[PDB]
Amino acid sequence: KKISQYACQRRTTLNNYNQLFTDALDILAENDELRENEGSCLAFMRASSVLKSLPFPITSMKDTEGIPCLGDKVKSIIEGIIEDGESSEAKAVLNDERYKSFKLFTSVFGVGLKTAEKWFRMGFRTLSKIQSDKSLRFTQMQKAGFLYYEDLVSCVNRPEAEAVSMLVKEAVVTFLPDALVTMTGGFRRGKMTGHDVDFLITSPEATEDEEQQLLHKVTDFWKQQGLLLYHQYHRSHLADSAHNLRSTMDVFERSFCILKLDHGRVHSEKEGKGWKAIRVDLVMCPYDRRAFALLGWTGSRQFERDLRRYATHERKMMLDNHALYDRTKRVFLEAESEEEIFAHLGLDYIEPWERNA
Ligand SMILES: Nc1ccn([C@H]2CC[C@@H](COP(=O)(O)OP(=O)(O)OP(=O)(O)O)O2)c(=O)n1
Ligand SMILES: [Mg+2]
Ligand code: NA
Repeated sequence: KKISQYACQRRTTLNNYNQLFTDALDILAENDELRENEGSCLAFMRASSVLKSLPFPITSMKDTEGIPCLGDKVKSIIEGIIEDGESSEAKAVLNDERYKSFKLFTSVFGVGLKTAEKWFRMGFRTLSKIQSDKSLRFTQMQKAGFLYYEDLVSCVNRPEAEAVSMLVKEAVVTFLPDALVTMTGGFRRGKMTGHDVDFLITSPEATEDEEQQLLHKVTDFWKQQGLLLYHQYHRSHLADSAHNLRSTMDVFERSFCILKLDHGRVHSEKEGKGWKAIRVDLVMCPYDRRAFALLGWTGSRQFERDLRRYATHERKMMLDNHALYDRTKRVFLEAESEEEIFAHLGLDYIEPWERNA
């Protein structure tokens, strides 16, 4: 059984035997991202992903034999960890002022690479200096980011994700009683924590106007209930989906929210102000596209990249979050399940908890 270069042909659980190596590769990948060296970034992400799939810890360079996605640079990183138990390259990145600033500034919701670079070239290094600066101007998203900073850096746990799921279902069924609400993202893959809580909403009987209006009704409901702290709508691009017939362009309508989650709704083993701000991502898809949407929104991000790369390079197929197109047969392939999509691709089925690539 030769290890495939594709994450969609590997089983990746959360039982990682190479966390010393992958933690260092992840820092090195993030450094190339924040510095826009996309090629080097992709090589580090692919190397980290394949080590996450190994059923044993690397203890010598002989263990790397036959493993794909491990270049010369990655190999010297791995060598460095075998000898010392630490990466000199990743340590230098953690000590780098541009990396430290970019990591700290982008940890504010609403702050991307352009705003982070701008603050860094103005000589800013702390969030205290940014927030007290008289001349800086913040976007509405950045203001929410600063207001709810501590709650948002603190990640979401599974008990909080289930409390959000309850509010999502409760909101949705008010307008569409037959709607199916599925928790997607990291939590569907078995993650204990997440940066947000992802959801896919679909209805067997909703009309084009009903499905196109549901997300707007759900946020108005939360605004009326005093639970909406921030929101941003994302219009559907299903009529422009052919952009994916050549990362992916998002095709479904989405509502991104920041929700006020009272402690009393959370059923955990566990104060101050009895509520926490949570990032909630709500995706609405037409019923016949639900299998493609579920596969696309479950992730991981690397698993998605490899599913698409595999479809193109190995099967002359074009996969995106709403469909699968066969370039040879000149037809879209239908699927009512993720299992049917994997079968169409000629891939052994991978469970959501095995998609942690
Ligand atoms: N605009 C987007 C955002 C996300 N996704 C996919 C990629 C994986 C999945 C969930 O995205 P994230 O919430 O960012 O990731 P996650 O795997 O849930 O990890 P995290 O804990 O950071 O939320 O949806 C997508 O197709 N289009
Ligand atoms: Mg997520
Ligand atoms: Na950010």
